[PDB]
Amino acid sequence: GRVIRNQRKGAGSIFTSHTRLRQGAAKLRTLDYAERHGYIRGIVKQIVHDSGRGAPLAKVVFRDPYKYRLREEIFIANEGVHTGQFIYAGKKASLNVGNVLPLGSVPEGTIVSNVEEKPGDRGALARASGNYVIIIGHNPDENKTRVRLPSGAKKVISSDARGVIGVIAGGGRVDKPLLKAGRAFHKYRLKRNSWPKTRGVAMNPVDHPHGGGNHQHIGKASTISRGAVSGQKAGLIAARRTGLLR
RNA sequence: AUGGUGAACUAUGCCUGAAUAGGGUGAAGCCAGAGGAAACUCUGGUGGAGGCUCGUAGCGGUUCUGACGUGCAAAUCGAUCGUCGAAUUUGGGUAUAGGGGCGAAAGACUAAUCGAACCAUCUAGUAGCUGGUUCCUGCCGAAGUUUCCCUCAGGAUAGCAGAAGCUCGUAUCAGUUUUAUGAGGUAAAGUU
RNA sequence: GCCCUGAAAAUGGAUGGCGCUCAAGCGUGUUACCUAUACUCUACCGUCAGGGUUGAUAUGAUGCCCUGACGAGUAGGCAGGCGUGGAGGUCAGUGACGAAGCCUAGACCGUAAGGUCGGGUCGAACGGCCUCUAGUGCAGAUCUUGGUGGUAGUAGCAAAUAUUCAAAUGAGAACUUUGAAGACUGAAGUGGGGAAAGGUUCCACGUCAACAGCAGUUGGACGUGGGUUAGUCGAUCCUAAGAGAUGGGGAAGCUCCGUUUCAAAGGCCUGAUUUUAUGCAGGCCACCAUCGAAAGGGAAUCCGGUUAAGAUUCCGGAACCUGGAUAUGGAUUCUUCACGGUAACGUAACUGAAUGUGGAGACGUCGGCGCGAGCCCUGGGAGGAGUUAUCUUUUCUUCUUAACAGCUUAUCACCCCGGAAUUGGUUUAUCCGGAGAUGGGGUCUUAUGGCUGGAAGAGGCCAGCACCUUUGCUGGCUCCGGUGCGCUUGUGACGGCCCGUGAAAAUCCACAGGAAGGAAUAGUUUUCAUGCCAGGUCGUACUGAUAACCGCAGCAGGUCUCCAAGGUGAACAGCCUCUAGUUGAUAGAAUAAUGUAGAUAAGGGAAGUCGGCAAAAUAGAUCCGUAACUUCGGGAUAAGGAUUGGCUCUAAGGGUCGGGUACGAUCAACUUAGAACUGGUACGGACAAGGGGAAUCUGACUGUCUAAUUAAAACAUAGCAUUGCGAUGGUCAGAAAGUGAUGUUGACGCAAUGUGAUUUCUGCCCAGUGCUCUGAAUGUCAAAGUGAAGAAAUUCAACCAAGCGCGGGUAAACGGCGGGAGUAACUAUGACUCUCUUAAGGUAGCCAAAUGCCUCGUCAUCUAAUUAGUGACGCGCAUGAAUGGAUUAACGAGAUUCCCACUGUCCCUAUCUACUAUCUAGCGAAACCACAGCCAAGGGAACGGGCUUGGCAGAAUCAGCGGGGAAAGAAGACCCUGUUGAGCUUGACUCUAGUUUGACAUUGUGAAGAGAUCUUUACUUAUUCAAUGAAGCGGAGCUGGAAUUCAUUUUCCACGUUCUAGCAUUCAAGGUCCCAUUCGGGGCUGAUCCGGGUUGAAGACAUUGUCAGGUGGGGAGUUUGGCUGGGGCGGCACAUCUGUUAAACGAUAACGCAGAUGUCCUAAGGGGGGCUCAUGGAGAACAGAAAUCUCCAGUAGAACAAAAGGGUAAAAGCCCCCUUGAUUUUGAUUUUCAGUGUGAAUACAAACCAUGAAAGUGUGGCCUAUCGAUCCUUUAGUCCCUCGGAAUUUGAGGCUAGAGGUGCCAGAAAAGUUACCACAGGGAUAACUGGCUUGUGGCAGUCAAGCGUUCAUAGCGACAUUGCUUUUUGAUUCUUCGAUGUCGGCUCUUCCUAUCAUACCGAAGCAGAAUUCGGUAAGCGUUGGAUUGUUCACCCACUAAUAGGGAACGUGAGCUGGGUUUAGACCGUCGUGAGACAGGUUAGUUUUACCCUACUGAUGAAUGUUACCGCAAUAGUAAUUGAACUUAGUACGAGAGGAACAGUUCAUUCGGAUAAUUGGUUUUUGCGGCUGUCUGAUCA
Repeated sequence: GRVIRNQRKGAGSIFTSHTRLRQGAAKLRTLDYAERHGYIRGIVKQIVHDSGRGAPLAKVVFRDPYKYRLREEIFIANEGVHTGQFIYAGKKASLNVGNVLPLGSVPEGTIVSNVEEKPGDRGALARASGNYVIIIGHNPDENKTRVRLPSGAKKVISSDARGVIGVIAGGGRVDKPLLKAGRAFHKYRLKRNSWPKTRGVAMNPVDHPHGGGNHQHIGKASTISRGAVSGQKAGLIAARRTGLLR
């Protein structure tokens, strides 16, 4: 047979990311003395649009502790920040939108975003627009914290893991019908070559497992085992249930 | 099967450039007037939006089932037609290479090659199948049948045939009758 | 007996032909005669057999002779010879006095292959014989290479409008050169330049062999030369998307990863030196190769002139940049590092290191608005040219101003003053103001414009003088203005759009900071001026295409880009012109057919056709007017109507401008509306330029795709929904990896799918298959470990993960949605109860729908007529719900139906225009070809050009033509075979990458808790992950203080920064103390101390390696029987048995017929004994049609395991009694047969046994069937053989005899599929024509049982029998698969008769009229349509009639392409799937004639020359049918009704002409009219 279309994204030739207009990797600040023993203040210089992403970025400019200069970094902008805002970062900072605190330093029921999985990864969870995690509880001994991931999963992380207060800007984005194949063309030119999607039904027995036949139909179950093997996997993969919800 | 060569055509993404008369329709936004309690609705303007529309260059390639069909042309020529501001058109740079690539999907495209490219070797690949097989004359001269075979377009085996002769030569034979003596159960007859 | 009738088939026509009649016919008899390769006799050749002959003194003993007989021959075999290239010998061979070779209707020998000689050409080598050896003999192979024919002086050299006269050159001119004309490209060019590419094509001179598909004096050719000049233009430099070293890391390795990565990765700024230069000095800065753009970024150049060919490069002049050196003037300095203005900021200058920050480089698109530049238009003036018959203050042309430099200028931005309601300012576009608007006054940038310098001395245009030359010289003028919705490009300020916000870097500058360095008897500054020196390397020519590039080429194709004049007009459309450029494409004469491209048609108006295909009609603008429907956006140019030229006028729309603190004037526009007049009613006058409407199927839309047969209803899309995934991850890659894509990512994300906008809904089903599980059990489970037995190998027994097993969920997962029953007031409908299927029974909806076989469904409507269309109906072969179901406005080069308008599609053709064809000069192929080219019939491979019999036939040809040459194109794509393949699918057979588990190793330290090992959990240092220019870890401290003190602190928290877009750097200021004060340096602290674990997470688990189970079409390799009246299904004729087919020994076939076999039996085997069966008759309680008992008769009518046939009576049967011969060793024989195997049997022998008194009998079944190799496993036997250095015990291997199985039965281990297909072949074999048969089909006789008022034959025929038919359907499989082009229609010719009409006849139960049946008869006719691809059919209307057929089911180098029948796509059923179809639907490349004949037309040599007038052999032959008036309301007739011969006037179909008239046509461009444009207008 042939090598199918999803097996063909691994070698990553024309499928790589379209990286040109991107302002940079949006991260939080390296974890250092000043931030874990106290706070350090920047100001947000301009909040700007990043290509390929859905949410704006902010550029806050800190002062390097050990050398005379400025250093400016790329934060995914929480909703409500504004240029000219002081952004405080560190253990002793205060609870306000945009300030990055450790999670142990905030009461339960606090709404933070761009939170870290492990301390010093410079952010992981809830970076898409409109997302947030809630802090639902603490474990002050063998220090952990109980947070609610934007999907609704409940994860338990370290209490030295930082996160920035508030909701990520760009909420409401998918409320608007996209309305034409052109606007979906301008969406994925800045992301990657995924589009448009030929139904595996509509291709030949070589192109796909769903291909062939004098009618268009799958012919065998569209749910595939998690223990399937490379290229067998197309369709709903290792689903526990299927079909419209009620 | 192995080891090599190709994105100058074409496929799709990226980088950086360039290219596109004139018309029709007249969306938000905005201005004056008219009505009325109101929310608002009605008239005249203003503006100039859209994968809107007619149509040139451009890109295509619907119909004639036209011309041509040892052509101008291994895909062209004429009339007609689709679209013509965006999922557009295109130059160069660039990335993806053969059981791979790329595909808005036709098994399409990948240098006139694509249901597995191109080039050399393994390779004088294998063929129970088609075609061919080169001078004379003399003596002899068949077979399409038995048995067995994944045997039925083929082989082994026996038969028919040629050649080499060998021991011998009055002689045992014979696609024949006669006498003698068995077996038969078809034709007629109606058990013989 | 003969003859006739019965007796009819298609090109013309065959006793073989002519022809034959007291035969040349038929039946028979006697004779004569003809002639085969056979017969007889003879000669000769060879073959075979039988014999004769060895004596010197010859030449053969493979020899000579004698005698006889015999002679076909493919595949095949053998014997004997001929020929070729080399080797050994010999002829002391031949030969320049001519070897070899070649040509030779010259000669000789040989049966032949071949040999010998003569003559001619020719020039250096070569033969005969006894032998050796081999790349040794050609007619084919769609054979290889090479050469050449016929075709043929033929096909053609026809797009892009087009040429002509003269002169010059020359040997030669349609083509070269100049002039003169005529045209064209028309500035989106046929111009003026470049990019890629070429490479010298550029230019000059010479030359014309070849090339330029004609010519050539010309050339992009040929020979010889010459030509490309740079500090500024490019490259070079920078980076983009990417490529790629180093360090490291994999890899047997070629090499791979990665690009700042686990790295000790480097050279600077000057202070310290005045032994000398650079030691030592503090500080720094961590970006850490390189490559990557002639279109992006970027230091700087312009004008004029110049060459045969180069120029932003050379010349002359005028500038500028960069790198470097220093000198002069100015400026500054005593207030050491300038002043002014309130401010915006100003200026000739006017210090500045490390370090840091900011700007530039630096960016999308569209829309209008403003301002510029060039172009366009245009008035006054100064010149030159063209027109002037007349008019024209006229028409055309020259009046130009570079880089650079200095000075002034403007939107936007900004400052000051003042402080706004009575809110004002304000843009085309409504934004602005107490966060300070309008107003008054200023700053600023300088794209841009303005004046001055460049710079008039240049350039241009005029005139005037000299003159082989060289040529100059000489004057003049080179000026002042207007306008815009104009066009092109630049720019600025605004606006729109995005789930799209639209590069990087080198490079340069500014600012912050304050390192340092320097005024006073004098010290700086190269960012002010001026001056000085150097500016390298490679590119530079020319085309950029209807001949310089690529397409084999001098190819109508392909190929990125700039500039862009006037008119018409909306216009960069079309048409026409100015500047520049060509005039190249073979030509000349004629005007046949058929063509190709372009026009027109009387009347009708799709009647043509699969179908309105194709053409026509419409068209621009202005005013009037617009429907259903709709998602309210549209539909809409809906549909439809009215005007439009010319001239002369009227009206409305703008500007600049002066008013002491209402009006006047002038300038300049293309816009609209109105009114009179005007004419052959013409006016978007040419050009350019929608046809429209009522519905249906289908996809929402824009968009995309099979380049070169499909543009679609297919793919895509938005929208909808589902699924995995929280990074120690989801999906994927890699051979590996210190490895990679999504990811510069984080659920509003990434990945995997299915549906397809909107509206409206998405029913029931979890049994199957699949996926999943917070679920549970004690089933199965490998490796390791474990326990036992053994001397050990080893055997076994338990235990075990994951996986399956179990149970749960799951349908917008794959998918399914039946059967059997009941039950509502005539029949009947059937809401419901009941239950059988390992699940549920098709819900809403929709339908003969693209899904409905039957089927041309039934009903209505459309139409004169409808297999079409639409509306309804629905037990729907086989509709139906994200397999998505219904409905839908707008859209569509999609499929279909109807209507209006229009038409040559048609009736029904005709005419016309250019280019061909045709003829001529030059040039000049190819396809194809066995040999060829006249027919009829026959036979024959079943359709001959040749053969046999006839007809016939006269040189040589020209243009047409499409009948034939089963014409050419291609070792049939269809079907089938081969032990040939490939693509794809699966639960096929055999494995595999990956993944999920267990064990051992990495792997150390030790605690808890359950189980007779496991679950927790600690340790850190291995191992793993993560971050950072490895900065603030761990421990103790001091200060407060939450704290609340039960002795005193028991303990944790703390411990410099939160109104604000300011600022944070130099060992740190301060504080203190040192050193030898000397300017400054070294300490401590400021800033607590100790350990140098860089900081977090994880941790003996992950990971890693090696084994092990499981999972694994994601992938690989392979297979997917045989015979067969094609193949498939079935069957077993595949191993067997009986009867028959079988024709009296045996043998004998078919998918012939009737059946059977894969078992059954310790007796049904073996021996022995006694007895008699089936059945009938006659008797006996219950007792019956039969129980049981008894006697007779009883040849087998019973039984004998089973199929059938044989066999059997004191038995072979029935019943008893005893027994295991159904045993052991092995050889011979028969049967099927090779006299092999297996199976079954026969007869003995050697033992040992059963039975019987005994003879005897028995080696399974009374007889004919009931069965199996090698290899492997196993058992018995002897207790034998071997384990090979010698022994013992296990183990293993042998010999002999059994079993376990191959049914495809002489014995592989094996699923589909192809409509994407492939190869080698097959007419050994299908579909398709033909051939034969005729079952049928369809047609014609014979007897007449019988219908008909009686009446068998007016008119029939049943029962049946006898025939014919090749337009039925079949059967066979003879020709064709190295191809006979397949349906139907259109077109056109011809033949048959089986007569539909017409002619003439016979008949009736015929009065007439009418009709009917037959007779001769094929002369002549036979139609227009609706529905359908339709043949067929059936309807409508006409007709005298609307008969049946043949000709390769006539006819595709004649058409068409509707149908079947590829590849694309949709549906229904079916299959797990790829895929399949008694199917429906849509889209789909139709090649060649010039050859030979034939046909149709056209010439023609020889008939002594030549002319005119004829004859007529043979051939062809044509007219047709109807109606009206009359006869006549007569005849016949009660009447109703109602004819005919003759005569006459017109008509239908056909045919031949012809053109007076009518019509069509029009290049008479004959005359007139009209448009745009050009010639200056009138005119032409």
